[PDB]
Amino acid sequence: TESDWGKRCVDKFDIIGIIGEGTYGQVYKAKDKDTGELVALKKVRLDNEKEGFPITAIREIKILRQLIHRSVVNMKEIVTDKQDKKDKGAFYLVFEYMDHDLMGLLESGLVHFSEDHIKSFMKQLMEGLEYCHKKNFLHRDIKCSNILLNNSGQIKLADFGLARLYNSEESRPYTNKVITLWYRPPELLLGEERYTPAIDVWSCGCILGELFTKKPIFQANLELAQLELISRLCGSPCPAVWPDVIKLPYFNTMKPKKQYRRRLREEFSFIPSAALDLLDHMLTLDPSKRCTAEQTLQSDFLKDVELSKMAPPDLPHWQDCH
Amino acid sequence: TKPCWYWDKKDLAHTPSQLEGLDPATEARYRREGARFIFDVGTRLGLHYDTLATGIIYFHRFYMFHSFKQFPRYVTGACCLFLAGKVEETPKKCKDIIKTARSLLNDVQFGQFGDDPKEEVMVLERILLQTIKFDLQVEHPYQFLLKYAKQLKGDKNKIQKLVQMAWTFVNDSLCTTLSLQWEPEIIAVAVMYLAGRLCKFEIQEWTSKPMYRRWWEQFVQDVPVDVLEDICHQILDLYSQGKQQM
Ligand SMILES: CN(C)C/C=C/C(=O)Nc1ccc(O[C@@H]2CCC[C@@H](Nc3ncc(Cl)c(-c4c[nH]c5ccccc45)n3)C2)cc1
Repeated sequence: TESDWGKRCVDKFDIIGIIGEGTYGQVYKAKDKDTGELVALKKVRLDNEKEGFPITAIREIKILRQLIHRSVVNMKEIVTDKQDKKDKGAFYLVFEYMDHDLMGLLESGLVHFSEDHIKSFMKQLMEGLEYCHKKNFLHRDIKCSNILLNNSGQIKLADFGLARLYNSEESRPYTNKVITLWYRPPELLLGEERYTPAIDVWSCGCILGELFTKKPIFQANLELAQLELISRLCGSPCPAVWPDVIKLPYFNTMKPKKQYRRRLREEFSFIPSAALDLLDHMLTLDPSKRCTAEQTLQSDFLKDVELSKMAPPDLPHWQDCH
Repeated sequence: TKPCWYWDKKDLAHTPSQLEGLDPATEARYRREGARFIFDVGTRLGLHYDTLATGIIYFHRFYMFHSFKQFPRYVTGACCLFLAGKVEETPKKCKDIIKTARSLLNDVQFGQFGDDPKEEVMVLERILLQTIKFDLQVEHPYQFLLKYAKQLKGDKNKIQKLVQMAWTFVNDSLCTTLSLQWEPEIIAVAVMYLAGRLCKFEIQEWTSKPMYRRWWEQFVQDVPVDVLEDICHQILDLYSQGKQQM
């Protein structure tokens, strides 16, 4: 019965070096002096905080202490600085140290995933995502930089800074701007606030399309130009394929330069057919017909994926610095 | 995985305040003044029932690990209400919690905050988060009082009177250490059993088993009537000495 967080001090970890710029504070890599397990520390500074402990971190803790899954990043414990009241010091969130993220391995140009690499990766990403949606949680930042991958071949969702609950009984309003523009679905680009968990399925659809292209499918800087690029591939939104597209605030405002036809299977034919089937069902403009997380696990491209009989990828062991 | 946030009746007699010499009667008074301080300061600020109870639960849990002789209660009560506001998505500025605290405490009581009251509450947020082990999510008996009473079919006026009187009993149970003793589900069931006796209502006559006397066994599981009698006795003790009106 030692699940008491906040008491253990940070000196029990030997900091090796910074690994990135976090939301609240810098993120450090360290090894545990008691178990030798490499970890990562998310610093949460309190001194000179207008409202004290950041409320954004309070939300992440409330959620992480409810998400126990192989594919969801797990928070081991929370350690503090050296104390001794009337002293200043920060808190540190402890996570298991993943070796790589997705956005890096594809930019690295040194990696390339076969069809069995992608099947097992998407498999873990969808199973962990179905576990979150069933718990009535919405991740709102799914992207390449938020998909961590260790050298074992195990995929994990990364950070839930923008996660929230979801009332499945009765629809209630939520926050609009949430996801990075490259992975944001159309309904968010048109100003929907009563959106469903379908906003993640879209962002995951770009992850699948990015594994076969090594480059984001949609790359724009403004929401209007983003809707232009999406329509050029998925087709233009209109009531024929989306009965409620007329109800969106920016519908008539953000009209594509043309009325495009869906040529998705045309530009992505080098992809296997089963993967193209799942890609098509994940990039359907109408969220009411967009497949749920469970329906992707039932597709032909992932139904028979056995994770135990999977070979580890050709992942580099030489992390590019340190 | 999850910490245990419940104590025996013997565990509640050896609190850190009991060890440092404070008597049980005075500690019982320190918890009432603290709970009702959080309640009033939150009411004047427009906070609702799920936020006030969460802060009061942090207050009762805090003094399970620390003594009143080391931490002023009104200071901790303000820090608990300040945290619960951010935990329950209804945050109130630290400046507003102080401006409301001085309008409710006299010079002696507000003297607990010192020269810089805001700075004395910000620092206590560090130890409060460590004392509760970053276990922010808390359920309360109010939500269960509603759901349990909603499945009751019968006299509309009688059922409604049963709920509102039990609602006050839950407002009072926060003044005791019941939250430190039983799950909120058992507290919501207990206040209904107590309200049913004072109102002379046959609660089983409004369920699916009118012949089954233990009407509650369809809401919670494995709770003998003796446990309910214990919660009722502790709640009625607040009403002793004319401390409140029924
Ligand atoms: C050429 N070149 C470009 C130059 C050299 C540069 C560089 O890169 N350096 C470095 C970087 C980075 C690093 O790292 C790696 C990456 C990938 C993934 C990872 N993993 C992981 N694990 C765990 C955890 Cl917790 C995590 C997280 C979550 N979140 C966050 C936030 C922030 C940060 C973090 C993080 N992650 C590992 C390390 C090192």
